[PDB]
Amino acid sequence: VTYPIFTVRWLAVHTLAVPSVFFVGAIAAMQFIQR
Amino acid sequence: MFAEGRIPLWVVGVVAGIGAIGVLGLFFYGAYAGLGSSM
Amino acid sequence: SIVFQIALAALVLFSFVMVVGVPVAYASPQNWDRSKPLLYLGSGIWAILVIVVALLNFLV
Amino acid sequence: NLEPIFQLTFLGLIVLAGPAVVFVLAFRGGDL
Amino acid sequence: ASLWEQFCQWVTSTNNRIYVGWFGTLMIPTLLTATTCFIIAFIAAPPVDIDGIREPVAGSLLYGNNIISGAVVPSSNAIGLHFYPIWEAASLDEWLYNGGPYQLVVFHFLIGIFCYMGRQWELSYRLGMRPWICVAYSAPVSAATAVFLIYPIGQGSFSDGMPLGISGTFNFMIVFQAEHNILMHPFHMLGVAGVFGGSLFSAMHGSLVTSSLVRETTEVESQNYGYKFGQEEETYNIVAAHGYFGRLIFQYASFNNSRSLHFFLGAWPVIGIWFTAMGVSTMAFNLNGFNFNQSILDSQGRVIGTWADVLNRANIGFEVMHERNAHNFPLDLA
Amino acid sequence: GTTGERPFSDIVTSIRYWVIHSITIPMLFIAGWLFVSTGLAYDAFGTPRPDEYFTQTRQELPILQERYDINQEIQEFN
Amino acid sequence: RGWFDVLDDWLKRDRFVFIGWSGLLLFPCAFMALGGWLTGTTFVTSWYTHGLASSYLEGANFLTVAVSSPADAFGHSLLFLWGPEAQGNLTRWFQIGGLWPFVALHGAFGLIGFMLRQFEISRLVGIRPYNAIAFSGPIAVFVSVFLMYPLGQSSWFFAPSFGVAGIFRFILFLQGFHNWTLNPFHMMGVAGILGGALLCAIHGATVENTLFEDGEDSNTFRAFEPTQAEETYSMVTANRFWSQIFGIAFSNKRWLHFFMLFVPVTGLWMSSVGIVGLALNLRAYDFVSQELRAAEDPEFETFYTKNILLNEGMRAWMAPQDQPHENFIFPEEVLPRGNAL
Amino acid sequence: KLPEAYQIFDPLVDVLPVIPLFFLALAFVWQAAVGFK
Amino acid sequence: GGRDLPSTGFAWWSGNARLINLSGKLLGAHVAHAGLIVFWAGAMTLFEVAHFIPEKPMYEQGLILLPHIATLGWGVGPAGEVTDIFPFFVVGVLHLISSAVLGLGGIYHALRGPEVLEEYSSFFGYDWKDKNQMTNIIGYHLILLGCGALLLVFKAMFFGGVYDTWAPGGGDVRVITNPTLNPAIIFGYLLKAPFGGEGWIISVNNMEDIIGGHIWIGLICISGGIWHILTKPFGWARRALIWSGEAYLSYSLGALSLMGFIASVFVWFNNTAYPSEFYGPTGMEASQSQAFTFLVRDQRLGANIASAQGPTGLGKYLMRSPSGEIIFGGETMRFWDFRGPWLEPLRGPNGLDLDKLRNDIQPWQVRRAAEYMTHAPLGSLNSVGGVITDVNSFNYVSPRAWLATSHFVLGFFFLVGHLWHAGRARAAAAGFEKGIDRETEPTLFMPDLD
Ligand code: CLA
Ligand code: CLA
Ligand code: CLA
Ligand code: CLA
Ligand SMILES: CC1=C(/C=C/C(C)=C/C=C/C(C)=C/C=C/C=C(C)/C=C/C=C(C)/C=C/C2=C(C)CCCC2(C)C)C(C)(C)CCC1
Ligand SMILES: CC1=C(/C=C/C(C)=C/C=C/C(C)=C/C=C/C=C(C)/C=C/C=C(C)/C=C/C2=C(C)CCCC2(C)C)C(C)(C)CCC1
Ligand SMILES: CC1=C(/C=C/C(C)=C/C=C/C(C)=C/C=C/C=C(C)/C=C/C=C(C)/C=C/C2=C(C)CCCC2(C)C)C(C)(C)CCC1
Ligand SMILES: CC1=C(/C=C/C(C)=C\C=CC(/C)=C/C=C/C=C(C)/C=C\C=C(C)/C=C/C2=C(C)CCCC2(C)C)C(C)(C)CCC1
Ligand SMILES: CCCCCCCCCCCCO[C@@H]1O[C@H](CO)[C@@H](O[C@H]2O[C@H](CO)[C@@H](O)[C@H](O)[C@H]2O)[C@H](O)[C@H]1O
Ligand SMILES: CCCCCCCCCCCCO[C@@H]1O[C@H](CO)[C@@H](O[C@H]2O[C@H](CO)[C@@H](O)[C@H](O)[C@H]2O)[C@H](O)[C@H]1O
Ligand code: OEX
Ligand SMILES: [Ca+2]
Ligand SMILES: [Cl-]
Ligand SMILES: [Cl-]
Ligand SMILES: [Fe+2]
Repeated sequence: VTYPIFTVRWLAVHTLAVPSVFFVGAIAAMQFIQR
Repeated sequence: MFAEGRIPLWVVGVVAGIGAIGVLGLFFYGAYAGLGSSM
Repeated sequence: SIVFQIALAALVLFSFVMVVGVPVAYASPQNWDRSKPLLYLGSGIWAILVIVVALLNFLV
Repeated sequence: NLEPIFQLTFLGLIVLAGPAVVFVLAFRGGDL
Repeated sequence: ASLWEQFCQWVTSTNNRIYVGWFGTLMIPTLLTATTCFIIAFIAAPPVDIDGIREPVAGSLLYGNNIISGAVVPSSNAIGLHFYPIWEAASLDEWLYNGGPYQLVVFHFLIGIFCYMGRQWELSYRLGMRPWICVAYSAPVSAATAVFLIYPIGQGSFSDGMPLGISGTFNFMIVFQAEHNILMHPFHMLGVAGVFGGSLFSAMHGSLVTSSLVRETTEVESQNYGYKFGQEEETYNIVAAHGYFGRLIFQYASFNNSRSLHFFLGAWPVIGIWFTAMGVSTMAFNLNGFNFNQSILDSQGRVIGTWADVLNRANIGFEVMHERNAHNFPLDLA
Repeated sequence: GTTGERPFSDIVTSIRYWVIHSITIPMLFIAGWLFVSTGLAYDAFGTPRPDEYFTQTRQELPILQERYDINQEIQEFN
Repeated sequence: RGWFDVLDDWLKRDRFVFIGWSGLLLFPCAFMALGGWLTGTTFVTSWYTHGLASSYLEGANFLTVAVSSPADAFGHSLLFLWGPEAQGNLTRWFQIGGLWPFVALHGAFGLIGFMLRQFEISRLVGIRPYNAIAFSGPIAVFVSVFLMYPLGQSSWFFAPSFGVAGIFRFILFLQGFHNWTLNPFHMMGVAGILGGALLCAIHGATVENTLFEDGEDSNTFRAFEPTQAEETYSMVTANRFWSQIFGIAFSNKRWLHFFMLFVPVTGLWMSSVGIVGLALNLRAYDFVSQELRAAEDPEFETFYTKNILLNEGMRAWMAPQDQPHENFIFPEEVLPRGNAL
Repeated sequence: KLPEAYQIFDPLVDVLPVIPLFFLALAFVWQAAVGFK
Repeated sequence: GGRDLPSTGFAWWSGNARLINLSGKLLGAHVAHAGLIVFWAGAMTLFEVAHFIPEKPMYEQGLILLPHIATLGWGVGPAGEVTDIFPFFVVGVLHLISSAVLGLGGIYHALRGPEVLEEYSSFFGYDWKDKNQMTNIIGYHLILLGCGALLLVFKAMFFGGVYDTWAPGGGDVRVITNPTLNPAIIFGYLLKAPFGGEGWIISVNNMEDIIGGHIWIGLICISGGIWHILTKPFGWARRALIWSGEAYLSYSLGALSLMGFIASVFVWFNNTAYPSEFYGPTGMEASQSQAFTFLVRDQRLGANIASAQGPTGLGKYLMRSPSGEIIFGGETMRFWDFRGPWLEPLRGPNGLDLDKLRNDIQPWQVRRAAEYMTHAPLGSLNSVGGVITDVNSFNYVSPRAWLATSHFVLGFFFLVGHLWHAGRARAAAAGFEKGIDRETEPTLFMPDLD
């Protein structure tokens, strides 16, 4: 109960998830590029 | 919902799974439209 | 001709309401007193809608 | 046009249907 | 009591050094037949006209092959899918020239390996075991059946079965890639995941068990002598192995249940091999790997190359050279 | 067996996590979207747009050939 | 308490993700390699190095994206962002294939960091370091294939590209130009990998089907306890089964698991030796006796000679597109091909 | 295509055959709601 | 019955095993699953109708159900031209609605209906060990299966006929007036070698044989149904078989694996029950078509195709089979057992006839050969037609390829399932499916091997 919020685990999670969601948004947008 | 103050984990799983399925469906759709579709 | 369109759209709507309601009603043993007659009525009305659609197919 | 719009409408309704059944049963106390 | 009953007790006996069983009553003759014919042919078979164009291919050691290049050559394309036993040849020389040894060896081998799988079930039943080792063995059996029977059936000729040789195997694979793009087939990718991952999990499991061995020997003798056959106690510390692995990656990615771990070890390569066997079996019906040739166009309409196009160039290079005298018409449909 | 950190299930089933993330996650999604859809990615990474693979004067592959002055080579490739 | 001990304490704390001293090397380098691959496959072209589209932005898919090798013009230049080629220009650095050495070198140091992590965690928990020793195999593969092979060749251009179809291209290239399947070191690698898969499957199945009845459920998975002292499956029954089915069987558990380590690791090491050979074009390409006989006897045909013909076809048809910097111009009439095809 | 009177439900018939896949998924939804008992 | 691991002994991922002894719940599962099957039939039919361009061939549009309806003689005319699109729609609609009904019943039995049926009725209640009741269910379903076969016969004979690709004057829907009831032909099909040139039952090549075999199948099934209703398994069957629900499942799995393999082969080779008009050419057909197309072209160019020897010395266009028959040359030599309605008019007693080849080739045969050659069942997974080295502009994968690959895969995995359940049924009947008993571990009482 009443754990820390920010930890090494928090940083490890975000270091991956944050650019992952950014990249996924980029690729989603690419799905609509027309030649 | 069934309990107050928290979301059931199965509801979160269903929502995240549907989001992931939609993302993969968009990618497969894009395989047939726009760039890389051979048309 | 619009009557067929209306009947088929109604049939799809009633199929949706049956698809939702039937599993809930069969899996709520407490509310079986008032959901068994509702099931009977709904099955009858769904069949009626299907029959009406079938007739309007040849009427349109 | 509108074909993908209507298609996604039907698809989303269908998709919600099953989870709607499970959610309603879970919340109302049905057997699961 | 009766003679037949005595024979039944002998065949199903668990005291035989090699279990025979009822599946064994088929396995042993067919496997011995296949082995003897294979050895004889590999050593001394004369050249075989595999492509049915009167262009015999030397497969045996006595006709100039080494172990790497030697093979039992698939039967002639002229035979197609016809049954070609010895008694349908005018002479043994004709049978040899048309690749009859291949059919004999392959048919007996296939019967033998299916009976081997049944025999695995049978012995598990006689010993009071659980019955599913044969299910694991069904993966290599499925793969072998795909390359020796299913692919020739779909392609319409036993000449398009895998040759029984090392270089023949490579030829089979290269032509297969040229015609089906097996590398770009997701079932073959799953097979690669199956074997790469199976080796990975074999290395991890062996290394984690070896790493966590309980001290029972001295630094002189082999640590293997710390285990005694039939000992009840555990020979390694699975809790220490779990501590190490769950700290190597993270806690919840590490098995601490040996049974779940061993099920995973069994299941991963078996499933991968099932998928790759089905990949070959469905490419037998020319449902091929992905084709992204000229998938990327620039705005004007000129094709922009990708690595798939380079791969296609390699495939074409293989395609135009293979069986160089066998094709009369522009499309390689057969 | 917990190494000290809050269990993931507890965090991701909590209201506060979702109040935070129903905003943060979509914002990164549409930030990557805008990265692509504004043309920023093309210019940042040097990736050709579909109409810039070839120019009205270069119909061939702009394969780099010079060992040290690639900036000028790429500029003459356009 | 000295500052070094305090740092050592913090690095080795029991947390969800262990860091350790090795983490200082592993995590930044591994993150660089992974993010470099993801960035390149998402955004970065190979138009100027290979004349190929290799990113999602260009319309390629998961199977066709890659971090492609740099242009052959750079030889074995390490292609630092600040180096004489890119000269600090990030866009140009991307365009010349600078991401390939970025990923390769950061991945090499990440692999070193991961194996140091295996050593460090093994030492901390008090077990033998055989996991790191097993991991030496993948390290040998990565070193040979991604570093030594291109180093023996003309440039990094001929290293495998970090991508699915890029790897497939590398595989077919090695078949056509090196006859890599004929190489005995590759055959030992194949034997090791297929044997490792076989051992994995057979051991898992054998254990699962000789389990002791330790629970009442049909679900046998919860009839095990990690702290139990006794074996969970019958080694004696397994040994009898395999002795009667196959002729031989393991009787020593320790030897069994060491073998499961040994087979795939030795396979990887042997294949790496073969790749080192191919780096210098020291191939097992031909059997000279059969070549000479075929040259003087036009009726001598083996599967080996047929494979040689396939290699010739692949080289001629693939080289102009695969090696665009060479400006190979092979007119249609010089291309080898069989009849009607 | 569909007979003329029915082509307003053309974008509905486009998605009908894929429903049994949703049934298979729904099995897992139901087991997840009950905690995979 | 319980619905969790503690009260059933089965985890969630094997949850359907909890149903083994809950006959009412099991019946609900079966009825609902049948609803799924019928639902797919109806929905796929409506999808295919909606995505059907009726002037383009069926096999060019990824259709697998419409060819089944067309073969039965609905909505098509000569050469397979789609006359009426309504019957396809009707088949789909009827399956969809009936699937609704079946799903309602399956849900009722699975969710609210009686858990078990044995204390409710002796007729529907069953016990897996009750051999007489199991044979009763076999008998009822055998009667139904024979009736369905007779339904096929009645459609072919009295209800407009079936599509006959071998019809004179062109392939057409025709009524079969003279099915072959001769048991020599019907049951000699079962004795033909499953190899090239014989084609055990895949070689059935005329609708008379198909309809007559279905009359025989109907009679066999109905009589066997009565036989099983009125008897109990004999002593030999009792001593040879495992008598349990999982054992019966495993038996059915083996049967299904066999049928899946047979169907894959059947669609790959047979062009009678799978007319090329609707399913496209077989691979054999396409190869033979290419050989024919270039024989025709080069002959028009002036090549004397009887005497033209190819590079190897074999005839370029014509050659002999190993039994002497005159056949197309080239690699298609392997496909000389092929028979097709467009090629048999040029075949003499000795094989391909030079006189017919030189003066009897019709323009429609040339068109058909070109079409079949260009629709060879070769294609990529992403549906790029032609050989794998071709470029992306031809969107085609043969329906034969889809059906054959899918059903070989399903046959294989059902063989796997049969092995799994047969082994498990044996182990459970003998009582060691849960593992080795430490007290009575059988190998501990065995003499050492050496
Ligand atoms: C009619 C055929 C049939 C029937 C009635 C059964 C029935 C049963 N099987 Mg079984 N099985 C079958 C065929 C069948 N099987 C086949 C063909 C195989 C080979 C693969 C197996 C292999 C098998 C195993 C290994 C086991 C069973 C078990 C069982 C029992 C419980 C299973 C359960 O709860 O489902 C649960 C359902 C799931 C967990 C979902 C599985 C999803 C699969 C793996 C993937 C589906 C892919 C599909 C093609 C769709 C693709 C989706 C794509 C879009 C992503 C049950 C009585 C268990 C048992 O022995 O009980 C005592 C068990 O351990 N079966
Ligand atoms: C064809 C697929 C299929 C079918 C017919 C069944 C059927 C059944 N399963 Mg099962 N199962 C399946 C697949 C299937 N399963 C798979 C893939 C898994 C792995 C995840 C499982 C794992 C599993 C477990 C662990 C258990 C079962 C159990 C059961 C039985 C009880 C059902 C219940 O109470 O749950 C209740 C669920 C609900 C009340 C939610 C709503 C369900 C309805 C039917 C949804 C219908 C929606 C539909 C669109 C509406 C149309 C209605 C009408 C208008 C047409 C039942 C007969 C239980 C059992 O064995 O009982 C003893 C059990 O414990 N299954
Ligand atoms: C093979 C499928 C099958 C089987 C074996 C059963 C079996 C059973 N059902 Mg069920 N049912 C089914 C499908 C099935 N049902 C379907 C699809 C629905 C949805 C409509 C229902 C809805 C249902 C309800 C609401 C009830 C049952 C009940 C029962 C039980 C009593 C049967 C009885 O005596 O009533 C009488 C049987 C008859 C009067 C015979 C009528 C035969 C049919 C209706 C006429 C058509 C025959 C047809 C020509 C034959 C071939 C069918 C065709 C499609 C090929 C029994 C164990 C009852 C129960 O459980 O008791 C408490 C109950 O209340 N069923
Ligand atoms: C799905 C339909 C079905 C099912 C499940 C059964 C099931 C059964 N029947 Mg049967 N039967 C059926 C249809 C069916 N029958 C029909 C339609 C008829 C009318 C012809 C019969 C007539 C019949 C008789 C006369 C008898 C049975 C009997 C039996 C019982 C044991 C027989 C046995 O072991 O099988 C397996 C068969 C064997 C073990 C014998 C070996 C056969 C050969 C050697 C196997 C080779 C097959 C080969 C590889 C496949 C090639 C295909 C083709 C070329 C031959 C069993 C429960 C017996 C019984 O106990 O009656 C109450 C019995 O005496 N049935
Ligand atoms: C380059 C570079 C760099 C680096 C960078 C980095 C490091 C980054 C990054 C990055 C990253 C890190 C990114 C990411 C990403 C991602 C993605 C793109 C994802 C994905 C995914 C997916 C698609 C998945 C899917 C799925 C599946 C398939 C399975 C199940 C379900 C799911 C959904 C999960 C720097 C600047 C330093 C320098 C220069 C160079
Ligand atoms: C038991 C169980 C289960 C299962 C379930 C199932 C299996 C089911 C089903 C069901 C079904 C199987 C159903 C159905 C349905 C149907 C419907 C609902 C219908 C309809 C109709 C309509 C509406 C139509 C219309 C139309 C027409 C008329 C024509 C035109 C077109 C259209 C389409 C519009 C699960 C697994 C989940 C789990 C839990 C338990
Ligand atoms: C319709 C049709 C037809 C007809 C057909 C038929 C008439 C048939 C049949 C068939 C049959 C009539 C069959 C059968 C079968 C049998 C089986 C499949 C068996 C078996 C066996 C078993 C399974 C056994 C087992 C065992 C053993 C081995 C010993 C011990 C005991 C036991 C039981 C374990 C034709 C082609 C003409 C034409 C086309 C169409
Ligand atoms: C005919 C028709 C109809 C019908 C319909 C139906 C028949 C129904 C249904 C329905 C359904 C049937 C639905 C469903 C669904 C579902 C879903 C949406 C699911 C899922 C999901 C997910 C995402 C999951 C996930 C997961 C997993 C698997 C793993 C672990 C756990 C979890 C949960 C996370 C209608 C009415 C429209 C109208 C008319 C026409
Ligand atoms: C574990 C160690 C990891 C090593 C890598 C870590 C990242 C290292 C990045 C170093 C980047 C070097 O980047 C380099 O910076 C210098 C100094 O500003 C730039 O130099 C620039 O500014 C300086 C003065 O301000 C001018 O003299 C010069 O002409 C101009 O180019 C270079 O153009 C750029 O290439
Ligand atoms: C984007 C954020 C991350 C998204 C994460 C998506 C995956 C999350 C999990 C997916 C759902 C798994 O579903 C999980 O199943 C477990 C099985 O242990 C069950 O676990 C729970 O079961 C029941 C809930 O009814 C509780 O009484 C029980 O105490 C609890 O263990 C729940 O059903 C759910 O917690
Ligand atoms: O034989 Mn051995 O590979 Ca099967 O593709 Mn046609 O056939 Mn031949 O040509 Mn390419
Ligand atoms: Ca539509
Ligand atoms: Cl070749
Ligand atoms: Cl040819
Ligand atoms: Fe082990």
